[PDB]
Amino acid sequence: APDRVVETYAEGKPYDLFFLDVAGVRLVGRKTEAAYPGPDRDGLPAERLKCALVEARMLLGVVERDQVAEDHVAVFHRPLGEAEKAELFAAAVADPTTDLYYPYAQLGDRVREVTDESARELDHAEEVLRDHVPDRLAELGFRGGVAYDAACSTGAFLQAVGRRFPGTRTIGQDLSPAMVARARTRLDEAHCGDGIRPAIPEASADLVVCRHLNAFVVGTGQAHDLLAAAASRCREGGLVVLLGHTPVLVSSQWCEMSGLTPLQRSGATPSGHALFQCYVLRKG
Amino acid sequence: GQAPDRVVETYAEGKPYDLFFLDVAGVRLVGRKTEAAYPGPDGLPAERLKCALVEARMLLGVVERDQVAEDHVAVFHRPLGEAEKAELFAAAVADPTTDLYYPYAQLGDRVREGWEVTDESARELDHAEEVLRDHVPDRLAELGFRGGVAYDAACSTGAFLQAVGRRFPGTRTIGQDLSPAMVARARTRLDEAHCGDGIRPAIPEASADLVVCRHLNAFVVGTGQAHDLLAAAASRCREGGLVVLLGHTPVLVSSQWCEMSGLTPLQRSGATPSGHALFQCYVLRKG
Ligand SMILES: Nc1ncnc2c1ncn2[C@@H]1O[C@H](CS)[C@@H](O)[C@H]1O
Ligand SMILES: Nc1ncnc2c1ncn2[C@@H]1O[C@H](CS)[C@@H](O)[C@H]1O
Repeated sequence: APDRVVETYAEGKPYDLFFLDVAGVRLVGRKTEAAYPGPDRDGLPAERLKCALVEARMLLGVVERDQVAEDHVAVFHRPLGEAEKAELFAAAVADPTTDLYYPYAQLGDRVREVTDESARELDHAEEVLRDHVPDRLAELGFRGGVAYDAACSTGAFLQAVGRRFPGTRTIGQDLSPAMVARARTRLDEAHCGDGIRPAIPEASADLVVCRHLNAFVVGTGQAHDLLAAAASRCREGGLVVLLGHTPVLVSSQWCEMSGLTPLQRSGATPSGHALFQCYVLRKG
Repeated sequence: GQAPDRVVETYAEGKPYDLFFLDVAGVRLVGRKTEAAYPGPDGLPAERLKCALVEARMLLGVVERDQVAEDHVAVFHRPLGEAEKAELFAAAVADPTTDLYYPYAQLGDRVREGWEVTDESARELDHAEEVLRDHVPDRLAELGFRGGVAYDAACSTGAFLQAVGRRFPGTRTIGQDLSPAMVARARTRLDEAHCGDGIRPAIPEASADLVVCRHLNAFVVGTGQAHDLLAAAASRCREGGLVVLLGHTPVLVSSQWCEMSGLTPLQRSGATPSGHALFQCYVLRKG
């Protein structure tokens, strides 16, 4: 018999309901505090953090049907055992094409600050991801060139990419001038301005990074406009990378309709204990 | 293996309630309801009518993912060929357990926007339910229904419950409807007809052999109201009895919620004898 998971709009968090499309089977989970950056060691337990990471223990069951109503979102599912959760979660870790998405990230009222500690906070929450992406870009054929970060933040991420591919020109852009001030110490080039006004000519970058198309940063319409803005900077055959601390607001299906063929959709921690969103797309 | 497509319905002017899902062969298909060939298929062309009927031509593709946004709902899907739709639609016709539902029926503005019922208006409703009247009584016989007390919580003109009372003679037909103009017409068709909100059922608790609900649907009630009314109507059904959910407009209660409430679905959709059309027809056994 099926079960129902609910997130109300007034005080619930619809953006915490994630879907995992594994092996033609859709699973539903509720994101909680994840073990960050790695799993609990033998004698030292890992710290918890609300971040991009999902783990098997946050899975709920096998999605049968949803019902989006006036004041809440409901997902009907058949519950999964703890061992069944881990095995299906492992199959998603073994397949980076697995989509991890949050279909209700723009529902509810909850979705409706640059300091020295605030820059350190987001840099820490993106660590498990700075460790993953540059190596994974090498395995996907990235050879270097011009790397464009449309919302570079401190610039630590794009700098990590430029370290992995020596000779890559790192060009950052951020809306916050406090962000740009820091990013100029880590990047060859950092511009102050909204991503909707890109600072580089079109089709001039071999890698475009988008970390701002996400819940609590932009709305749905804006995220799709900024996606078309950042991707217009990518040359043909180049790579577009979408990820984020908070749920990405664009689907990989929309990217495919935009001519951005997904090469991978999610990534896992080296231990395999967690999954996160990591869309790597090839512009056609 | 097909690059996706997108079907959109806006809340302000679109019709999200017209997007239907077909859960056939362990996969979800998406379609948009248009005017169906009613009551039967076409060498004379049948009349077209917005009703409970969906046809294979109304399918769009295989659901990949949806995105319920602030001002619209989108469904990403791989489009199906016309021959492919009929093949999958025929497999749904051949399995009345196929769930046909409208998961966005309670979203949008159109579903948010008198004393007299004329003779022609009563004719209008009975005609829209004719395919449904021809099907359920014969289908309820094949599912073990032997008779007793048949309670219709929103009997409307009463013609539907009268059809049931004819397939199973000796059954006491109890009607109820919010509208007093409905009750007056249903009194001429049923053993008794009561005026009142189905949230206050006019029939003893846990005493009916069959409960019919045509009011748990879009444009009739809200979502929370539909669930409260379902609880009230099913509460009149005796253990082991049958509860039937159906509607001219999309049914607002999920089959999964019926199973959570002790109502085991024996079938979820029905098909015209021609097999050309499908419609929602939940038959639930109470435990
Ligand atoms: N529309 C936009 N264009 C460029 N950068 C943006 C942005 N919206 C947010 N950001 C930038 O993205 C970073 C992570 S939230 C943050 O440093 C913010 O300044
Ligand atoms: N809350 C309610 N209780 C009983 N009947 C209701 C109702 N809401 C609508 N109805 C009745 O159901 C029928 C739907 S086509 C219609 O004849 C209306 O009078």
